[PDB]
Amino acid sequence: QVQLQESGPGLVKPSETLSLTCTVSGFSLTSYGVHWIRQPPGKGLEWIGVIWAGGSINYNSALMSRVTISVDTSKNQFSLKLSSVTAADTAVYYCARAYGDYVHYAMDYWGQGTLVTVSSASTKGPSVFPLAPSSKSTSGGTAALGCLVKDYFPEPVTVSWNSGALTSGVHTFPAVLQSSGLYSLSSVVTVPSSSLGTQTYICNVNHKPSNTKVDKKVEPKSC
Amino acid sequence: DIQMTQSPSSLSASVGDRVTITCRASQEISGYLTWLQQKPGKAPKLLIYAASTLDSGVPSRFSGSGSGTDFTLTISSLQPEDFATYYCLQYTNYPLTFGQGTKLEIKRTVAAPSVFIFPPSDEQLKSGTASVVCLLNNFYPREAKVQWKVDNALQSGNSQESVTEQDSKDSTYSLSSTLTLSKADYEKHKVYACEVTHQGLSSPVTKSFNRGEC
Ligand code: NA
Ligand code: NA
Ligand code: NA
Ligand code: NA
Ligand code: NA
Ligand code: NA
Ligand code: NA
Repeated sequence: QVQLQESGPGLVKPSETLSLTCTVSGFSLTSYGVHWIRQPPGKGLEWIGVIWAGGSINYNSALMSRVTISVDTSKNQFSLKLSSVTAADTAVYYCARAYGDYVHYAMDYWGQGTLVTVSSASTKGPSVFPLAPSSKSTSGGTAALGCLVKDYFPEPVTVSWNSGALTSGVHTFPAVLQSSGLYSLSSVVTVPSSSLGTQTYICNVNHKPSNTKVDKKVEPKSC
Repeated sequence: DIQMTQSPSSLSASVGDRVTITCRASQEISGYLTWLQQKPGKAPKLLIYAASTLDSGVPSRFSGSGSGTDFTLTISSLQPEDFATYYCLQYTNYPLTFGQGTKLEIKRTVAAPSVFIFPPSDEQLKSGTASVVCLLNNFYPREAKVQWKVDNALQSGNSQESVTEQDSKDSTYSLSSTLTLSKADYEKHKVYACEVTHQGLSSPVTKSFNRGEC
């Protein structure tokens, strides 16, 4: 099964060099290569370049002077270096499998992408607070509960519930900027209102840029 | 560079409708045109390559045609899970270039929100801040009026809203309104209420609590 997995730094200071790897499995590096694509948040896609199975490289000429692409076939990993980065280079960076000849340069399977934020500011891990279920969050047999994930930088944070066992009815809202310049989001989930005294609910927050992992138990309130 | 021009840039349709998205290339790209689907939060997924070839596993309601400079993506019976942004991509000429994307939004019937409210947690109060969260769950259309009333006084300037993307199964939205006060400000009032007005509600619904009662 074809798999591509990007790995990046999260936060990069301006004018420094961004360094990304893409680790692959499930296909022959003598027959496939990878493209590098990026997507600024909320915008379209921009092809960066491609490295081919024999080592041939093609660049987006707009970025070519700052781009370096390579392969280490012993590690099954490709890499992209982008030098002298600025806020214009903040984006999700994807790698995608490459095949073709000299007339077509096709791509099929993408990795899930890694968000690179270019900022002078320093990273900050979130504070996680319970959104407690109560009669005020109960309609009939359904109760809502959640986690407020507050005051972090940069994006993203990931949120699971009960280590991935609770997925039905989860809404993790898009993050919002606060006037402090830090992000904030909520993850909510609806559960059976009769389960509040028999099932423990724990949100799992991971903020990779600050190497912060929080598990918060959400206990009910009495109103 | 070959400029890829997609139209329309956004598009709303009902479940079951036939929808058509076109891509125009500034130069002849023969048949080397791929269509991609990007669902919110996820990476683009390959739908069609070589203008008309469905990828293994793609539903048959997707279809692609065109040659030269003018290409079309067709969904013959729009399904709720087809909510996404769709991109065309030419790949006969370096640099590879994408269209600007078509965001496909699903029209569904009006659906009322379920309204939930959360008092601030003791942990946060101990740190000097009080966030109050009002939740509108699984509603349609997106337009909603959420008003914070504190002791029957309408608030402004101290709340923020967040809305999810359309649900891939029932096409609804959810929304959060977050009122944030300092602990000192929070402790100056008793009743915290959010009042919700929405097309699906026959009259506005208020969810509230008294500070310190929970
Ligand atoms: Na780096
Ligand atoms: Na583009
Ligand atoms: Na041209
Ligand atoms: Na706080
Ligand atoms: Na709408
Ligand atoms: Na969403
Ligand atoms: Na109403």
